Amino acid sequence: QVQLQQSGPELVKPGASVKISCKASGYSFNFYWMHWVKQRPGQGLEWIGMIDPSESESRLNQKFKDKATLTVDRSSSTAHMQLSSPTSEDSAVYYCTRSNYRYDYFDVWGAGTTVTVSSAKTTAPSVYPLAPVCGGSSVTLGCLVKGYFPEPVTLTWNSGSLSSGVHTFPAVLQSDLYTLSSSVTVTSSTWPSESITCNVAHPASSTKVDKKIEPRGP
Amino acid sequence: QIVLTQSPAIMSAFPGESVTMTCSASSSVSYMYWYQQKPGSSPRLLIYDTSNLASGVPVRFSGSGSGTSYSLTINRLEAEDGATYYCQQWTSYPLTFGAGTKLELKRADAAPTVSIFPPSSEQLTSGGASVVCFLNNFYPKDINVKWKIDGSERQNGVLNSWTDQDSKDSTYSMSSTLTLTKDEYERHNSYTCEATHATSPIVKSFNRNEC
Ligand SMILES: [Cl-]
Ligand SMILES: [Cl-]
Repeated sequence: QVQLQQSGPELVKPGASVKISCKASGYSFNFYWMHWVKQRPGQGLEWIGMIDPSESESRLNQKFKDKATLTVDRSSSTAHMQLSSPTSEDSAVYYCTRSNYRYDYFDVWGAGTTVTVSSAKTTAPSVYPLAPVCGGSSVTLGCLVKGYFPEPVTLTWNSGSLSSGVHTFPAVLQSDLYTLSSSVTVTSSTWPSESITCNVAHPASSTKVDKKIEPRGP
Repeated sequence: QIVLTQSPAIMSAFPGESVTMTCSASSSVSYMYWYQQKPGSSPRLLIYDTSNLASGVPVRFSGSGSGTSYSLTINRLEAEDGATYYCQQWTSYPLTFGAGTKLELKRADAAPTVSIFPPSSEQLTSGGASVVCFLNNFYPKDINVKWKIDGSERQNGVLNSWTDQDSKDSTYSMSSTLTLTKDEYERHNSYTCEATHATSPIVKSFNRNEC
């Protein structure tokens, strides 16, 4: 039951410090060093530094000497990393990870916290149904989620009850807004007699939308 | 400041093949460690102290090496093994990783299933118009999608997105979205998305407002 629980996605504006947290459970917190690792697309994995929770001794990668501050709260078995004066270079997934007691390896990892450093405005998506035109063994429908910021959105089909035959495509950023889409394929006799609905949530804008895919007609 | 250099950057192989990837260190290291990162999850320890398999790692994985030259071998690759693999050194601080080898899978060539979708009524009320095409379950990854409006190629305003390789069937899927103004959409008739690789293209089209 060894776990590291990381905080949710953060949006911060440039210059505004960000603090992320990593709650340990299922082990004796003070006995193990906690490390932090940065991951950006194209830039692999970068070690930020490490902290000994027993007496808060820390060591940082010189690359991050003026950027990252590592602390622990022994009473709540939580490690924190704070990033001073963030820039877009600080946008990344940050992992906390515990080092093995005996060996030089990382033996448990958190799920990562995605940090976006941007001056862009939080914006709600528009969710649009994709139905085929007027008029095979199967039919493909879709859902276009256009124009949101920041990530993420979550998208399901029929509340999660339709999970096979789905491709949800990674978002793409264009001019400060993201767009994502999803396809679902069902037997040709399934729809439109059985309803198919796209459910989209964008937590940042407190957006939750259900969009029924309706057949097109004259 | 031990720099780890991994090669190749990207590779692919059929299931059953033996694959080897290398990690060269700028100065001598005592041991090499190897981490596996499947798309969308955290890195996981695969091999520690050069050749010892981590708990639960199957026998197809091995690690070897010494000094400045190390390698990871997968003997009889499996479809599930698609991941980026990183070496890592703990000989000197700062701790460093290599830039990774992204390993993907080969399978039989497969044509995409292509579906085209006109702008929704909802989007048209906002004054915008997106045309979407899905190219689903194809192989290899490097497919070309081409849009045509009244038979002229349109390159401007096209947004493409690929899924990670499917971990079960080794296909890719992609979504292509062409965004126009409503005004521009309403002054043209035919919309076409065409998928090509090597020979006959797969073409899906519709004519605006012809129901
Ligand atoms: Cl905001
Ligand atoms: Cl947009």
